[PDB]
Amino acid sequence: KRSRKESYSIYVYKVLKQVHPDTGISSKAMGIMNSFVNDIFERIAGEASRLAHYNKRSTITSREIQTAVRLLLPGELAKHAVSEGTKAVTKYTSA
Amino acid sequence: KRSRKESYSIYVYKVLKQVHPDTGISSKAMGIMNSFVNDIFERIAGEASRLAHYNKRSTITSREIQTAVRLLLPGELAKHAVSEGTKAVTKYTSA
Amino acid sequence: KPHRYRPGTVALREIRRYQKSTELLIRKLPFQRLVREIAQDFKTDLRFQSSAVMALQEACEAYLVGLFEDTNLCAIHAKRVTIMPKDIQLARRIRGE
Amino acid sequence: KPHRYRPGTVALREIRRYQKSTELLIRKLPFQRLVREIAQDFKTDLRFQSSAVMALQEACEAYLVGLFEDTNLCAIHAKRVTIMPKDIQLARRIRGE
Amino acid sequence: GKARAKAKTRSSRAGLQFPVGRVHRLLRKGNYSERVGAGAPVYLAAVLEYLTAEILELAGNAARDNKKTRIIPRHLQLAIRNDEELNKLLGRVTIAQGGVLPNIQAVLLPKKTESHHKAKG
Amino acid sequence: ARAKAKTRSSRAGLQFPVGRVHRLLRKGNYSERVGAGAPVYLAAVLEYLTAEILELAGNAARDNKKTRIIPRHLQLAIRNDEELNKLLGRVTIAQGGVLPNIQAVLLPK
Amino acid sequence: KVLRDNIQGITKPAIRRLARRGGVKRISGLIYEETRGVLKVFLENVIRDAVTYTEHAKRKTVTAMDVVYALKRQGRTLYGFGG
Amino acid sequence: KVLRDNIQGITKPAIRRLARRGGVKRISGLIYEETRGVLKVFLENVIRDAVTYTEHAKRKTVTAMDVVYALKRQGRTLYGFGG
Amino acid sequence: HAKPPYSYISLITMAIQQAPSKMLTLSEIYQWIMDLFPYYRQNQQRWQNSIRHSLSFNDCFVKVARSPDKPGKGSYWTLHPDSGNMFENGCYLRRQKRFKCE
Amino acid sequence: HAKPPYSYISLITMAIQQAPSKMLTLSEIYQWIMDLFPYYRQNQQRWQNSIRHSLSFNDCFVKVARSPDKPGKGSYWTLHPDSGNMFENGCYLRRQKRFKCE
DNA sequence: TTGTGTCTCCTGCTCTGTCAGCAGGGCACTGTACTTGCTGATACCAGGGAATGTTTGTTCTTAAATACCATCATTCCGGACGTGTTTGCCTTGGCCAGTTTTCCATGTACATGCAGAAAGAAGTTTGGACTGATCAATACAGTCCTCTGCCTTTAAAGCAATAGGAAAGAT
DNA sequence: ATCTTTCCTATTGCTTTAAAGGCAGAGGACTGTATTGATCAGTCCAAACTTCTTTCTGCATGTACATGGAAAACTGGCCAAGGCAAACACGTCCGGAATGATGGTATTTAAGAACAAACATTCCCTGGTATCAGCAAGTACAGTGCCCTGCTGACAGAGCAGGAGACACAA
Repeated sequence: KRSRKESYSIYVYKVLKQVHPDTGISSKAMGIMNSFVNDIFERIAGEASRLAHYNKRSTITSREIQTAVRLLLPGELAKHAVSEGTKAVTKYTSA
Repeated sequence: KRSRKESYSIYVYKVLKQVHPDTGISSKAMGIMNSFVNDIFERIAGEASRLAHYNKRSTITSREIQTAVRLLLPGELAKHAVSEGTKAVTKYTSA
Repeated sequence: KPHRYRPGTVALREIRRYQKSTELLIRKLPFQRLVREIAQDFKTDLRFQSSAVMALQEACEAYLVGLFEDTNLCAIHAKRVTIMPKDIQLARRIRGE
Repeated sequence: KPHRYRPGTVALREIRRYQKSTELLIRKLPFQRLVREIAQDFKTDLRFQSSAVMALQEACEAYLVGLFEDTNLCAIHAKRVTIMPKDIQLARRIRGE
Repeated sequence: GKARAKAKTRSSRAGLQFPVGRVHRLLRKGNYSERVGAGAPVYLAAVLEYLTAEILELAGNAARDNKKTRIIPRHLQLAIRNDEELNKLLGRVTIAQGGVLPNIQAVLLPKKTESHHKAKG
Repeated sequence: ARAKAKTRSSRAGLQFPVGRVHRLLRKGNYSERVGAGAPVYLAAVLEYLTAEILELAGNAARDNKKTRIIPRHLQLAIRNDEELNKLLGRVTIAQGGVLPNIQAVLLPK
Repeated sequence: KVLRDNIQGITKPAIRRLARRGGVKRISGLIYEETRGVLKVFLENVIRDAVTYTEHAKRKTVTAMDVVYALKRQGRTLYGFGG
Repeated sequence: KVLRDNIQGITKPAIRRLARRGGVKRISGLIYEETRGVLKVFLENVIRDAVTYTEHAKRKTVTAMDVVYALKRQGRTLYGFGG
Repeated sequence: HAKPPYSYISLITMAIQQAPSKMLTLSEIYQWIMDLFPYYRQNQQRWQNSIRHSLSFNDCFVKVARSPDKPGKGSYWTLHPDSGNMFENGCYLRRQKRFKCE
Repeated sequence: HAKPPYSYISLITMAIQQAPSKMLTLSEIYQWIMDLFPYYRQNQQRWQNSIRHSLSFNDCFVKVARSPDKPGKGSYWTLHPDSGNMFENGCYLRRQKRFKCE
């Protein structure tokens, strides 16, 4: 058998429908989006790991992710992203 | 006394004595050399971890370190370092 | 007498076309041959995936486009519209390459 | 008659002097005040280690020295020996800032 | 015991579309830290979803400007480079089959001369 | 009875600490597991690079009539060597200054 | 307490010395304002990251290691203080 | 089998097109040799790392993922190839 | 071998006509085409998708679901009774005025 | 026909005055001159350039542009009001005390 | 009857009409190329069925992390004073900018030749999957010695002053 | 070309503080034994790489005409180099404190470990509409012949005032 090929195409597609129900996305565009998601994930995870190592934290909490997002994202992207993350975490905690 | 803060000063000093028994080194130069050693260690370790993740392996062996050394060091500096590492590992293998 | 565009018009039209388009500008097979020849020194009898060669061509084209943009900026800084090897050398030196 | 060096000799002498030397060129106290002025915008009552201020000064001086070297190279590219703001702008643009 | 309550995905609980569980698994397998917090995957997924939404919105706007409906790499490149913050975030990134922003320096533009006769030296 | 313990650095004939390198690698979250030869190899490479840089710095110091290495000598050694300069191209050295360099066109007639 | 206009603290002779260390022979008058602006932008960029790192540790003092991390994140690694 | 003179494969019109995409209006004759040299240096730098990655995997086929890692290792992050 | 002198439309029409139930799935259509034309053994991912495009674009082919769950995967395909004589009288390559429902 | 016993200044003045709008372009001036003087139908370039010089030189003629793009391609030319009857009553070939603005 | 003022006709400087000719600015017409519409082809986005392995739920547990309090260290602030550096002014000279001239090398157009691209096929190498196994790393316990910190010591380098030599500038 | 002036460089003494050396100790590194599952070793699929062949252009090369952009030369003026004098604000020490980073212990709550359930995510069919390729029209702008509007230096020839001849007034 051939190895399973997991990806984020379905989730990116759902987000696209949420923001633009009408427009589509090409396969190469889907791959580029997956690459972008992987790159951002790696950057944020590495930043959080470095922050924890500096603070000798054995675990990565939402605060570390917030710090990484603030450090990496420039200007308004950091603020809106932080707001969205806080809203999501609050909603998760409420249930 | 305060909490112990480890540094590579003694090792660099021994190497300096080996190459230049007569000369000395300043404290600021000592700190610069320590920072250099830490930077090289971090670079090599990160490259080895990335190689292991690409190969989907859980352990980092001397082969990964050699690959990282070849990828990082330029030109003649890389091959001499590879030879030194091979010599050291060969000596250690004999126990 | 037959029509003849003045110098500059065709160059600007080409600039507009190649900035508006996205297709590759380097021929594929000679680039593959060059890649293989360069790889021969590092190792003999290697194999290459087509996607790897495409990625190499994409990266090289992007790097050259950036270098040419920097060269054009340097040439314009010297009150000149013609890029010269000095421009490329200065751009590389400033970029640390 | 009073002795006076012609223009440029003192400039070369000063260049040699400060290329041979290593000490900081920016006055410590006003630079520290500037850093504090910039710092307070993000948070009030921020403390700062002296070593942190010295490291910031070293980084700023190194960055400015590199920028000035690139500016001088760009000025020489245009057959000029005097740096101008356009030279710094070109250097920053090519460096990617 | 207590009878297993019906399962609800953490993505559904947080309201996000991206997979919280997959992100948590990736973080744990990535050796980033000895442990991974419970809220950290949620926060990271939310931030990734927001960034994806922003980029997709800009790309769709660019496509509409081009009278197209399916996003292609050209649309992504235009959206990323036109936006200042995204361009700074992805300044050193390269996109396959991309292009460049239409830009010609004013000096290179043809010299507008009031008197315009046949070309002579 | 337990025999005389020997440092892994002594077994490999290196000065740098094999044990400290291995502990840092294990504690750095680089991978789930760490090999035995990896810290030895890394310590050997680090020792070789340190020896090369120290030798060049000592040569530069002897050129400057000094006996103790200083950041100026380190910068002189690093930037004068093409390979080390390329390795440390982006690195900035505190109190290191810059090499003496004046463009030809600026020189007087 | 509050600081108002310390950007003027970067005096013209200091800028001239910095340019001279870079091998600059002749300096235009308008360089000083542009140099001040560029330095201010660079300082703001570094200090933002430094303050962010300081905030994450819940410390109110910006330490040298914070500056080193901030510079390193921008690809401007500095030795002599990472300890 | 042995290849010797592929560097000439980078044709003058190809370099012209690459410069045109960069907005170059006028091109000097000596650019082409310098362009070929710079391209060859860049290709060697990338391919050396790619070959190192392939060898460390103990494989004899260079994969696009190796190219992506090599380019990312040099700061040239690339998308659209599974990176 | 070169391509046969028959379009995908004609091939699919013949495959449906020869079926005992006058209906086939894509797997059966591929099997029939490969068996009766050696040229289509190769380029499978291309010509199978081409047959998909033919069956899906052309309204003359209309699908039928599987009632008692059958083997399951793959709904049936049937010729539209209103198609009539389209590829008949020597027009295998091209059908003049391709069939449209709307 | 020989040269008409009239200066080009007199010809321009007459052309301007006889115009319904008291203003003419260069083309209209040429057309009027050619129509009313068969002599000027030949050697067009010489006397046309002479008229150009006279219009550009004499202050008694002042140009008026055409604002809403009109037919376009040519500005109207009008007599300066202070000129008065300068060529009237038997001095066509040579005026006396030519007009100066300042 | 003789000399001279005034009217009239010829003469001659004045002044205007005409010419040749180079510079800017602007318009209409031809020509070339870019973009769009139509048509055809196609490929990939979304509904339907089966599968598998990854996520959620539940419980235990243990240690990472938070909180509280204690401690000293190290940075902020003020005060006084030294005097080196900066600011302001003045002179003037030479470097950047403007203008002009030269000329040659890049651009543009067209003609010819040729190999890159693509279809098609064949040959072939090994990347990855699977099973057996085996061994090198991790886990845990004991112990012992290598590296860090404090205190003492001495000499390499910085500060101060003087003197020798190099080199710029000038007639 | 040789003399004056300046600066850099080097030499010698004092000191100081920065680096070398001695001693205590501790916590992390070495030794020894067992588990294991992560790695190594062997075999097969196939699929994906490499290799070879035929055609058709689209591309690259070759050639020739020529203009304007690169280069050079000269002038000047105004920008900035060079130097003097005064003021102050940077720099140094001396001390207070107060702010806060870090150490020690409790506990708590958060997440790691294990197993069952499952359903969300993946793989293989399926309809249909959005995107790529080729030919043909409209739109857009480039280039340039030609013309209008400015200016400049000089020649050719009618105007009308001045002077001379003719005629009539005055003495």
